[PDB]
Amino acid sequence: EEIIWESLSVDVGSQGNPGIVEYKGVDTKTGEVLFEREPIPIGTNNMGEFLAIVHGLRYLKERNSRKPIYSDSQTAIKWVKDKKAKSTLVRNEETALIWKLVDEAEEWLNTHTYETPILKWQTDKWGEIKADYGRK
RNA sequence: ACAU
DNA sequence: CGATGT
Ligand SMILES: [K+]
Ligand SMILES: [K+]
Ligand SMILES: [K+]
Ligand SMILES: [Mg+2]
Ligand SMILES: [Mg+2]
Repeated sequence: EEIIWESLSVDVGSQGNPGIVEYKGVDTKTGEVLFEREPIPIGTNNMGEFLAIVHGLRYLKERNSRKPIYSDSQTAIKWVKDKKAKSTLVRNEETALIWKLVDEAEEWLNTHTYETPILKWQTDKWGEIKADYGRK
């Protein structure tokens, strides 16, 4: 502890897993929604959590912001660190769109630099991350 | 077991 | 109850 309030918080929302995936980023202090991705018809929770972090990195870099990013996803934080999303989701026609976005997110990571700290939101201590969809 |  | 991941 404690919370770094000067930060961006991201989270995925889904209908089914695998299922319809969306994500959003919010100002941790105020909850102001800063970006929201259009729903993707089929994806996994972890793909969406991964895309949300990468989008946050791109959003902050474009704005010359040094704020950290909070995510509640152990998996996606590691995938971003590794620059490699190790998803089990079948690559087929139904999943082509999500897999294109994930491939493109990995590609951006491998062609850009950033100093943004990517931090674990401590749900057990602090409650739900501020970007949560409130579906559970 | 942990995190979603 | 189920699924995605380390
Ligand atoms: K939720
Ligand atoms: K959670
Ligand atoms: K499990
Ligand atoms: Mg989450
Ligand atoms: Mg959530």
